[PDB]
Amino acid sequence: FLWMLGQALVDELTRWLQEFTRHHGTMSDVLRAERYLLTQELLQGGEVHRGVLDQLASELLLDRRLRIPELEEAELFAEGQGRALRLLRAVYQCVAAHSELLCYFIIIL
Amino acid sequence: ELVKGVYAKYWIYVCAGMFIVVSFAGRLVVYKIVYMFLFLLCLTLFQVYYSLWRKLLKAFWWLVVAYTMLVLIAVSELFSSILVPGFFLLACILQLHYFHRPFMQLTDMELELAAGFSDVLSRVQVFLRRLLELHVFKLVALYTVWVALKEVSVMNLLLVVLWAFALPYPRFRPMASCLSTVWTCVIIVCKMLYQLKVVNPNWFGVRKGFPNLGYIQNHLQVLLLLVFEAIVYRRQEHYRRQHGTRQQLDQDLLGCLKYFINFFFYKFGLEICFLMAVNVIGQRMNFLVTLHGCWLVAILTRRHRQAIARLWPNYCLFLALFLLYQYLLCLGSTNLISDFLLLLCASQQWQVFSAERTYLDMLKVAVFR
Amino acid sequence: LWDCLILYNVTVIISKNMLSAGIIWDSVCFFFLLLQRRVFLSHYYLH
Repeated sequence: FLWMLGQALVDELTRWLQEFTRHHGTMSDVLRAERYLLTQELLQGGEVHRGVLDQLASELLLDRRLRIPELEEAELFAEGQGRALRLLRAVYQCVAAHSELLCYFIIIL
Repeated sequence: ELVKGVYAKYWIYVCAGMFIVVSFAGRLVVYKIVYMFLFLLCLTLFQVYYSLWRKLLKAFWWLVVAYTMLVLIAVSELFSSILVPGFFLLACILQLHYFHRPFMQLTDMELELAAGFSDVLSRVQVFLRRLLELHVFKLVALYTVWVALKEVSVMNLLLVVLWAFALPYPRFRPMASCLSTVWTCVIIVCKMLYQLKVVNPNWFGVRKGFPNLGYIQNHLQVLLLLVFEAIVYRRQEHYRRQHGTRQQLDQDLLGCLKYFINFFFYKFGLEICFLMAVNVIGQRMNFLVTLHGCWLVAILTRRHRQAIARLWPNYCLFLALFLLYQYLLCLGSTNLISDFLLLLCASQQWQVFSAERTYLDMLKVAVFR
Repeated sequence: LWDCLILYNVTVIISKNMLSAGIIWDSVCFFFLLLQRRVFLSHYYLH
């Protein structure tokens, strides 16, 4: 069906976009996985710095931690909606990686 | 047969319709009051007891006797009179004969899945109807429309001396409503005899009740609205007589929704009032709204919500007095409705400020980053 | 800084009241400014 074809192509697109953002994605796993979070709810943060930078050369391994406070906490809903939402997630990652190129495009446009 | 008891209870509204045909017929003055508006004042009687809702039977008993007397004395035209009020006296005398109780001495205070959802929804709405959401806001909205934006001058007693002081101080919010019923009943009584009898043109912004239908056509609408609110109130008053705060928040989307549906004005009310003042400013742009705007600056330069809370009784006072002045300026408008909205909102925030206060992570990502 | 931006917005609306263009957009701004000023929490925004 036409619908089914589009679904497959969306997933193909996610893959292609992930291939483009690959390097930046891994640079955001050795840094931003232990950086940006915004999921902690309730009141304030008890162990302030231990709850972020010390949590869970280009591709690092088991230097810091494993996955103690759920590495896949982020990957839960992320992979939960592998269709639609993830297409836009991949789009953002691409433009975050290639923001220099985005600027250039806008100025000539 | 549930309908047997339903129709034994159905006599008040049945009479109302017959008093509507008694209205605009027979005596333009007397008939209307005696039948329709004295039954509407008997409604007020049981409401003003605040304990005898639909239990007052003494006066409601003699309402029938008064109507029988009228028919016995008097009611094409001999025949008209007869037929017409017998038609309502028939129903009235029937209550006196039997089943006066279901409506007056019984309702007292002392299918499948889809249908299941339907009845739940009925009751949630009515819960909001028995909440301040309906008990007050909707009533005063229609009041302002049918007083300020409608017949001005002498309807100030039905608004700027009532709701302009009842909104800030909710102690007399229900008393105000009962008095309102009484006063508009009085207003229709007065306009019944129009004003064209030997006009020799004391001064209170005399607009004069020249039309018949159109002129009687709005005060009765708010009279009925009071009645409707009272009905839904006393319904759930006897449904209660007989018959998540920050925890649901972090659950999910349903939790967030629930929290705010129940606690919007609880927290947002202050920011609301600030924006309602801007609304008034924009839908006016006169010199009168410089006063509203000056007060806005004052309460916005108070920053900390605790300091705004001690400036709140004076803000609410200003708003109330301003509504009164605005009328006395229009008598002795849409701008009046805007100042009413601001008053209503800020009054509710005065009743919260020093009272009640004393996948969803992606959504939180948006607002909170 | 946010409160000073709020005051700027207020003064724009209040000076437009004393006219002698519209406050519609300035009221949208007021809403958003008030929203953000509020969301500067010591809890969720502290995160």
